[PDB]
Amino acid sequence: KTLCKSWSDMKKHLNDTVSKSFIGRFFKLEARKTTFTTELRAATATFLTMAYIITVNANILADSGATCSINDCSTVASSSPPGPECVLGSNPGYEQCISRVKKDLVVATSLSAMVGSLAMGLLANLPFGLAPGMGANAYIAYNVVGFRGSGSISYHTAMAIVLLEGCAFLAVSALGLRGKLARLIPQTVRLACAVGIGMFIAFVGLQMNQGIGLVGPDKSTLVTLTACAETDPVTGACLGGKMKSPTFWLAVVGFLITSFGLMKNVKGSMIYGIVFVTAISWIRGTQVTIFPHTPLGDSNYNYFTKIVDFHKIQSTLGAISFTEFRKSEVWVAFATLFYVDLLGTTGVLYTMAEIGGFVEDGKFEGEYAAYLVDAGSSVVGSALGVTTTATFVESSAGLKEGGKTGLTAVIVGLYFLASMFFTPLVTNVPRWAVGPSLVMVGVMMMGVVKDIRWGETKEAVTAFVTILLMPLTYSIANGIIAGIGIYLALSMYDVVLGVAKWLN
Amino acid sequence: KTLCKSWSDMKKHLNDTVSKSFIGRFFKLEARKTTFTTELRAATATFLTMAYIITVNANILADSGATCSINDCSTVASSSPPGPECVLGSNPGYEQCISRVKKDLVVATSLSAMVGSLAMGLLANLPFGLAPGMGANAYIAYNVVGFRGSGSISYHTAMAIVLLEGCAFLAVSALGLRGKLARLIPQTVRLACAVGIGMFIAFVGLQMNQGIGLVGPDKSTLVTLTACAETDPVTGACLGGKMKSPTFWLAVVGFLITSFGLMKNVKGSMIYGIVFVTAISWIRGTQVTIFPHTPLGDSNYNYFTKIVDFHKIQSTLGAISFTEFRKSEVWVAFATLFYVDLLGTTGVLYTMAEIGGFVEDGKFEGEYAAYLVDAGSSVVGSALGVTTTATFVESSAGLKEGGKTGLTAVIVGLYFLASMFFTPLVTNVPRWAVGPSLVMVGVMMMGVVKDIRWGETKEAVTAFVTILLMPLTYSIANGIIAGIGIYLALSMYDVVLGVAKWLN
Ligand SMILES: Nc1ncnc2[nH]cnc12
Ligand SMILES: Nc1ncnc2[nH]cnc12
Repeated sequence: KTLCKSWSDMKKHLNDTVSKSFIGRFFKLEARKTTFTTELRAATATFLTMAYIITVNANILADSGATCSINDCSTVASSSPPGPECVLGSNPGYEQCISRVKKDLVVATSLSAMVGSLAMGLLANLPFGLAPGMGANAYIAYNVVGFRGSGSISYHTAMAIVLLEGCAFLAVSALGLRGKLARLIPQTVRLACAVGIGMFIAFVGLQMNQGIGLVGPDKSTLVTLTACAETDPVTGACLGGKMKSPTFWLAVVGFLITSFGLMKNVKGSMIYGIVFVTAISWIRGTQVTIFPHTPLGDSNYNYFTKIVDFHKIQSTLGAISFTEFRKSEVWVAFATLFYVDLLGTTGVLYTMAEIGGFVEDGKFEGEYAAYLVDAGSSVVGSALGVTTTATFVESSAGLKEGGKTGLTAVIVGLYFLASMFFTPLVTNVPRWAVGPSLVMVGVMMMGVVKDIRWGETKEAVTAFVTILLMPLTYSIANGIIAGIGIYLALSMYDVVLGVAKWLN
Repeated sequence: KTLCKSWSDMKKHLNDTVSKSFIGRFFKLEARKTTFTTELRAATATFLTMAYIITVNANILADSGATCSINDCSTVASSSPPGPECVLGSNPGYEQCISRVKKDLVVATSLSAMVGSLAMGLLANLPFGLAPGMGANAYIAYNVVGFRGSGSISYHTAMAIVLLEGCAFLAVSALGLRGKLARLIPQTVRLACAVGIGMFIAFVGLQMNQGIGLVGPDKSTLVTLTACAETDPVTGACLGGKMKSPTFWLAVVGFLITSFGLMKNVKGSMIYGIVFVTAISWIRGTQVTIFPHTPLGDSNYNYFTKIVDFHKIQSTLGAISFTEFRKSEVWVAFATLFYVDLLGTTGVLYTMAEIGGFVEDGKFEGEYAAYLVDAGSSVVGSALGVTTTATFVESSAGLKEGGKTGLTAVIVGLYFLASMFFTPLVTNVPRWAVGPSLVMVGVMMMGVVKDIRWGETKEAVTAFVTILLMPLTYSIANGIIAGIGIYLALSMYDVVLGVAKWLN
């Protein structure tokens, strides 16, 4: 009929008047042959594969106990609450503190993914998006700061490391010291570190108080399968009954329809696995509720019955303190976070330049203004309370549908503006819904393990120690250090002595 | 000179009179073109790459607490010793029991690797050797029976599972039900199960009471890096001082010269890593001694000062009890050990037949008499107290030097006879010397991970859950079950319903 004919000739005309206006001259839409309409399809598919890190990042930096401390705890029958009693849960005053910080990290992630993505398109003309990157969320929140105020480094110092690393990554890039520096790292340590982070981030998404709750303590094997139904109220311990938890099996169904959606190539599928096992866990009354009948849960439901809200940052705003940079374990956390960002935004940003055909004999057309926008956005992301940004590989779903200019990245920046207003629906995602989303990240990073040269022995001993010691010793710093230490001693003690025997 | 000329013409004549005697007619040395001398070189290189499993198997089945029970414990100030006080160490009576069982497992491994290897050559004419296979040592000793009498299944029942699995693997092979049965298992579950066993067997060789002592307990992260110097006398706990254990750093030096020996292609190198960090840990006086000044250690040194001994099996001889086969977790341990032997001796025994050129369009010349010798040897190995046998992949070092007949496997059977008489030197290998040998096994099994199809999603979700849940939940049965359960639900719920929609 002429109904679709009246629909098709308008899209032949709306794509002309955009290119005949001024906005086609800035983004250069005449060359880089494309139209206005197929840029909008390139940014819709980029956002849906990227919309999961708006909730994963909030539910993983609220476990850090961001600004809640011992002073704003509750009052009990004693004269004063002691040290470790408040920060392990079951409190009227501390749990209402941490419900006002997760509302300040959903807004602070959209405002960090706006500025990173909206400044990528306007300054570099490149079709990809930015957000706080996955992989360095778990290093700061679980290994530097730790689960609810553990560890040694406070959260105010951890947001000062991100500034001083962010300013160290502009002025190692503006001088030209990148190809001199990144090629110094060998291929096997660079490639096996991305596998061990994927196994650390999935062992996070299995524990009792972190994600679903499979693994647990044991007094002779040091880890065992619990999955227990009736557990301890105060702490997490198995009282009895294995594999019959209604919060465990509802999370497995979310893990299947995420994986049954990735095959058959549904673009956004990790967002539909989160929405399905959340929309069951909102009905009051069941055993899988996030809304119980406690006074600690009536305040979340009375905020849920309104579906939109304009919420402002008020707790985890600019909070920096350089008054702790004169001890030892601050700089070790500095040299680790400088290491994992140098290898994250180097192998990704050039690989996403050869898809779509930007590249010539080196030096694609947005080289110099993409290393700095990816670096300055960690500085503006550190004042707002979140971690470093990274150019996402999910942005490839927009490279395979015809996005080639910077109008892709501006529209991606405008869905994050249209998703900070839905704050009452995003703070209320349960921690067993975000569990399988931390496991499918580990599936997609282990897919690079078929490029490690397992033929030679020195390349396989170095790659095995780095992969193994990251999820076991519960440390990312103990896999980077114990990989370089094996790679030198197997190599320096015969080759370097042999070169120094012949160079003189 | 004529000195080597007088050496070379004798080896031209000694190789003739062996082939002109009757012993060249049985093994058929005229065809399969080879001589007597280069068979002896093929069996020397086969033994040295196989001599590590004479000490690893004894130091991993003595941690099981094989026949030592609560009745032959010591006597203390109380009227009777309680249950868990004896079996956790620090006892005059229980520790002298377990020093008489490790002397009955060094002899029982050589007598099991004799009969398996000496009957492979005489009946099948194939050049490889047998011993109790690595991979099923840790399943029985740490996961069925457990560390020193833990768990549910006693050791007398675990040696009855090996009989009833051994007799079930003759009469699934003699009827012809192997190609019908082994091809039913898909490729990804078959291939990823061999990677997760390699990561379970290396997490064993890092713990505080098992191997070296890196990982340890923690009350908030459930695993942490201890490596602590001054520990608890009774139990294992970190009192203070990280990374300064003299038993930790002496084990790292053994891990380097094992790995520095595998590259540059030294044939036996895992045996020289064990001998070097043992021969330092025999000098009385140091901090790394295996011979302290206790009465529990004077009895090991007074047995060490003699260097040869003829020792007889007296504790872990024929000990079978079928009086526990009417409960649940016995058969689950049966179907796991039947699973891992079906996939171990199928992908190995055909791969070691295409090297050396035995094969034609299927059906190499020792098909039917090698599935049964590998199966009947687990029956004769179960009466003597050790686990199932397997055709070793280290036997390939003899396939690449010209071994093609059964005289290779007979001479390998005669080095194990000449290494049961050195029992006082083999019981005295410390548990931190056997530690890195359990880690280089995990390096050599992870080298098959570059053949898993990480392209498709169903092949990568199934392979990731199987690899991850074996070292974490400390279970081999929880990786086989949780791999089939993901592989059906991703596949049966759409394909099988679609086939049943079209078949009718
Ligand atoms: N840190 C990161 N770098 C690149 N792509 C990512 N996708 C998710 N996290 C990422
Ligand atoms: N179980 C096993 N099967 C084959 N080769 C092996 N090498 C060591 N253990 C083995």
